[PDB]
Amino acid sequence: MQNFIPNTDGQFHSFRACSYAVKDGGNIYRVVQNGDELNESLLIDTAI
Amino acid sequence: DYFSQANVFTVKSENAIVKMLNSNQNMEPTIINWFLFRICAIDKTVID
Repeated sequence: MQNFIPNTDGQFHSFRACSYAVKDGGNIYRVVQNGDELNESLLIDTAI
Repeated sequence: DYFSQANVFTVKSENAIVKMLNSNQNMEPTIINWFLFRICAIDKTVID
Protein backbone atom coordinates (compact mmCIF):
# COMPACT_ATOMS: atom_id res chain seq x y z
CA MET A 1 0.00 0.00 0.00
CA GLN A 2 2.78 2.43 0.85
CA ASN A 3 4.37 2.86 -2.56
CA PHE A 4 1.99 4.42 -5.01
CA ILE A 5 3.67 7.48 -6.51
CA PRO A 6 6.00 5.91 -9.09
CA ASN A 7 9.56 7.11 -8.85
CA THR A 8 10.41 6.97 -12.56
CA ASP A 9 9.01 5.81 -15.88
CA GLY A 10 12.10 4.42 -17.55
CA GLN A 11 13.84 6.84 -19.87
CA PHE A 12 15.48 9.88 -18.31
CA HIS A 13 14.16 11.59 -21.37
CA SER A 14 10.52 12.70 -21.05
CA PHE A 15 9.79 11.93 -17.40
CA ARG A 16 8.63 15.10 -15.61
CA ALA A 17 7.78 13.90 -12.07
CA CYS A 18 4.22 14.15 -10.73
CA SER A 19 2.60 17.57 -10.54
CA TYR A 20 -0.49 17.24 -8.40
CA ALA A 21 -1.32 19.73 -5.69
CA VAL A 22 -4.11 21.11 -3.55
CA LYS A 23 -5.60 24.56 -4.03
CA ASP A 24 -7.14 26.16 -0.95
CA GLY A 25 -8.39 29.52 -2.11
CA GLY A 26 -5.22 31.05 -3.47
CA ASN A 27 -2.85 29.12 -1.23
CA ILE A 28 -1.23 26.17 -2.95
CA TYR A 29 0.41 23.06 -1.54
CA ARG A 30 2.37 20.92 -3.96
CA VAL A 31 3.13 17.27 -3.24
CA VAL A 32 6.49 16.54 -4.88
CA GLN A 33 8.50 19.65 -3.97
CA ASN A 34 7.90 22.20 -1.23
CA GLY A 35 10.74 24.28 0.17
CA ASP A 36 9.16 24.22 3.62
CA GLU A 37 11.41 22.72 6.27
CA LEU A 38 10.81 19.32 7.96
CA ASN A 39 11.63 17.64 4.61
CA GLU A 40 15.31 16.80 5.09
CA SER A 41 17.16 16.83 1.79
CA LEU A 42 18.92 13.48 1.56
CA LEU A 43 22.70 13.42 1.50
CA ILE A 44 23.44 10.29 -0.50
CA ASP A 45 27.04 9.47 -1.28
CA THR A 46 28.61 7.51 -4.12
CA ALA A 47 31.05 5.91 -1.69
CA ILE A 48 28.61 3.03 -1.21
CA ASP B 1 2.01 60.39 24.54
CA TYR B 2 -1.66 59.97 23.68
CA PHE B 3 -0.90 57.11 21.35
CA SER B 4 1.55 55.06 23.40
CA GLN B 5 -0.87 55.42 26.29
CA ALA B 6 -3.01 52.77 24.57
CA ASN B 7 -0.19 50.20 24.07
CA VAL B 8 -1.65 49.01 20.77
CA PHE B 9 1.54 47.12 19.87
CA THR B 10 3.90 45.27 22.15
CA VAL B 11 7.00 43.60 20.77
CA LYS B 12 8.02 39.97 20.99
CA SER B 13 11.47 38.62 20.19
CA GLU B 14 12.70 36.18 17.55
CA ASN B 15 10.92 37.57 14.52
CA ALA B 16 9.15 34.67 12.87
CA ILE B 17 9.94 35.89 9.35
CA VAL B 18 13.57 35.10 10.12
CA LYS B 19 12.94 32.04 12.27
CA MET B 20 11.31 30.50 9.25
CA LEU B 21 13.15 31.05 5.97
CA ASN B 22 16.19 30.20 8.05
CA SER B 23 15.79 26.51 8.82
CA ASN B 24 14.52 25.02 5.59
CA GLN B 25 17.32 25.84 3.08
CA ASN B 26 15.26 24.84 0.03
CA MET B 27 15.01 28.17 -1.80
CA GLU B 28 17.16 30.67 -3.66
CA PRO B 29 19.93 31.96 -1.39
CA THR B 30 19.50 35.69 -1.79
CA ILE B 31 16.04 35.84 -0.22
CA ILE B 32 18.33 34.90 2.68
CA ASN B 33 21.07 37.41 3.40
CA TRP B 34 18.72 40.09 1.99
CA PHE B 35 15.78 39.52 4.26
CA LEU B 36 18.59 38.64 6.58
CA PHE B 37 20.19 42.08 6.39
CA ARG B 38 16.98 44.09 6.32
CA ILE B 39 15.27 42.98 9.54
CA CYS B 40 16.39 45.40 12.21
CA ALA B 41 15.49 45.12 15.87
CA ILE B 42 12.46 47.01 17.15
CA ASP B 43 11.51 48.67 20.43
CA LYS B 44 8.01 50.16 20.53
CA THR B 45 9.36 53.66 21.23
CA VAL B 46 10.01 53.77 17.50
CA ILE B 47 6.73 52.08 16.56
CA ASP B 48 4.74 54.64 18.51
